[PDB]
Amino acid sequence: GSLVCVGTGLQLAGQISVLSRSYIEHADIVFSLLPDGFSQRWLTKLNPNVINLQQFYAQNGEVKNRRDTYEQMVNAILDAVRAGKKTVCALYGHPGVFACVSHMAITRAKAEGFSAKMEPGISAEACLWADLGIDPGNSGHQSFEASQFMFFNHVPDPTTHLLLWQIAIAGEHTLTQFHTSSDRLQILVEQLNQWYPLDHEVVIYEAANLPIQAPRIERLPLANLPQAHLMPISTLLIPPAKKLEYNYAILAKLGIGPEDLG
Amino acid sequence: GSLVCVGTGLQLAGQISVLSRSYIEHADIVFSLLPDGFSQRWLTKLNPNVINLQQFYAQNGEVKNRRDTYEQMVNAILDAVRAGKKTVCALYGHPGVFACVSHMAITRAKAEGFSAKMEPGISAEACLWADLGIDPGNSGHQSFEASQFMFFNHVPDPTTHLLLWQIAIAGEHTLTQFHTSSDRLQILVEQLNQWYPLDHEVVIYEAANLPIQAPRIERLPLANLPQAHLMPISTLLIPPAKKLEYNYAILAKLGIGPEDLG
Amino acid sequence: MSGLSDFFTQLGQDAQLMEDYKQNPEAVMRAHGLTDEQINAVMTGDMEKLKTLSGD
Amino acid sequence: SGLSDFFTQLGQDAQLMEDYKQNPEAVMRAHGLTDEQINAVMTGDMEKLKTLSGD
Ligand SMILES: C[S@@+](CC[C@H](N)C(=O)[O-])C[C@H]1O[C@@H](n2cnc3c(N)ncnc32)[C@H](O)[C@@H]1O
Ligand SMILES: C[S@@+](CC[C@H](N)C(=O)[O-])C[C@H]1O[C@@H](n2cnc3c(N)ncnc32)[C@H](O)[C@@H]1O
Ligand SMILES: [Zn+2]
Repeated sequence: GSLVCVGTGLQLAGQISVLSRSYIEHADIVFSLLPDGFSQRWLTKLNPNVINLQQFYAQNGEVKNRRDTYEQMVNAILDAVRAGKKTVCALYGHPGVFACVSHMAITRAKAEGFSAKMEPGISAEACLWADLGIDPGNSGHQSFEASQFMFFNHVPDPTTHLLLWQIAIAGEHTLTQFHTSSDRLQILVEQLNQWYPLDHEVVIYEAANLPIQAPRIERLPLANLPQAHLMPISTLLIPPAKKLEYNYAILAKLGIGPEDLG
Repeated sequence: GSLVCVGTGLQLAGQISVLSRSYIEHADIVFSLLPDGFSQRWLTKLNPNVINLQQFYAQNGEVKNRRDTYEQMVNAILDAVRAGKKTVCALYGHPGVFACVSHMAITRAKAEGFSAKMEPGISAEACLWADLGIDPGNSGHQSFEASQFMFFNHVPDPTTHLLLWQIAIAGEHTLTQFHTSSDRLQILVEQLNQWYPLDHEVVIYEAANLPIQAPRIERLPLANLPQAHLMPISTLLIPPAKKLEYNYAILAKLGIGPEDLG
Repeated sequence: MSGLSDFFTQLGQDAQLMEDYKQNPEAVMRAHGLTDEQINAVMTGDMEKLKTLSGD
Repeated sequence: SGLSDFFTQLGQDAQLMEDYKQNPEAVMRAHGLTDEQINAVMTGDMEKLKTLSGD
């Protein structure tokens, strides 16, 4: 058996790479995690032998640590590989960006002596640059999982675009809920206020998943974040709050100055 | 007329999105900036009406600021739009990542009252995560243009994966030629030593452009970077110098401890 | 039973249809047989309703 | 250019890609690549590959 993990992008049908679509078409079996039923139908027509990984999420009002869900997803994929199937995992976006199931399956597969590889796809970040007309080369960029930003020590560069992923579950430490509470978001606001004024404009971004759908690009002051409507697919963009300062020691050594910069 | 900018990804033929390929196929005219001649031939078979933007680059040691080059490229694109052509720009990777041409052309086109949009693509960064088996979400990530990192005060978070793009021309600017890579890179080394040990392992990465080609994934100590052979396509990855540590300050405000983390 | 799925899949991957749609959304949707209800949901951006009119 | 045609196919076709990975030399020979083209691939000499086509 073998494993290839591919991404389908965010937009239905059209945002998958040509090669990745081919991998899906030729697979013995496909394990899928897609944004909606429209995507699921599209995939089923590409390859009828699909297992929907969504089934491993909590159902019927049961409580479940998301770590256990991921483990079950990985076990399911590996079971197919071990059985001898040419297995493809089809995840939305990029299968290796803020996505542990792919990395976990590939690590485990290699360890068990199986061929495993990941094909890059178009991530939410990639969609954000296009939709907001931001070239991240301009002032740089940085990405953190919102909860990790809260639970561990991270310091953002406030001269650079800051992306907080999984903002909807920021601070939800049990890993069982799909939403956090307003009090948790308020704690995040106060934390971010080390670098960002309370009136600093931030953006709640959601890339469209359907061709007839416009992206969500909601601008609001940071202070209002705890009252905003956030969804699982929401990403928070925090534009720069501080102006660039010259690295005089380095400029001097390179023999250049502000004159010929910007 | 109208403008659509699309990305072709890094790999030949297969890394373009399905829809982006369709845009190229149906364009009145295509302006291209592609990695090699194999890619150029591929494009020509998709659509015979191609203008190669590479022609505008300075040759014969003639004087032309790379700002003037981009200006000429943009004018060529807009001239086609202004004339009435359904125009597509086909750029390697993601057309809006370190790509002043697309951003400029789209900005100007909109200002002149023309339809203009950008379709996301698979960037070098997207390829890096897949090739190296690194999830940016694991401990966060920061990306900067190497020169901007040197010129301006950007203090990295050493728990993250840090990418420095355009490492080959780190610190370069028209006047005063330290085209001694060794010289400029030693300055960068000394700068990074502010946060990273001299023996810290870094990675020079080059994504493959052909299907029969392996990526460059060269691991070396930071101290040895100034002696490395760097190419225009080279990106430098600086893995974390520190493991994540608990943010007891915020855990306190949340009313929890590390033991409570799910 | 409806043709919402078939339409969205085709529109998502075909640049000619995409450009036709952006030119005249309502005319293109009628030409593919979308109901007034479906077209209204698209135009008001009600994704939740669209997913109801497909056959979840 | 059969070389260019082959690379373009290989890059888009997952079946051919998997066949190639299983037996690179056999697939390359069957698709009509020369011994020097094959040698260039196996030695990873991208510079020469571009010489053996015209770019
Ligand atoms: C488990 S990660 C999956 C990311 C996916 N692999 C990718 O390449 O974007 C889920 C998070 O990705 C981001 N995300 C997912 N879908 C999104 C969308 N449509 N628009 C914006 N961000 C999105 C959000 O931060 C969300 O909480
Ligand atoms: C002008 S930017 C073009 C980036 C392109 N738009 C993208 O989406 O990757 C050029 C820089 O991108 C990166 N890059 C381009 N090609 C690359 C490759 N094959 N492997 C790694 N990095 C690459 C390098 O940092 C290089 O200096
Ligand atoms: Zn990034």
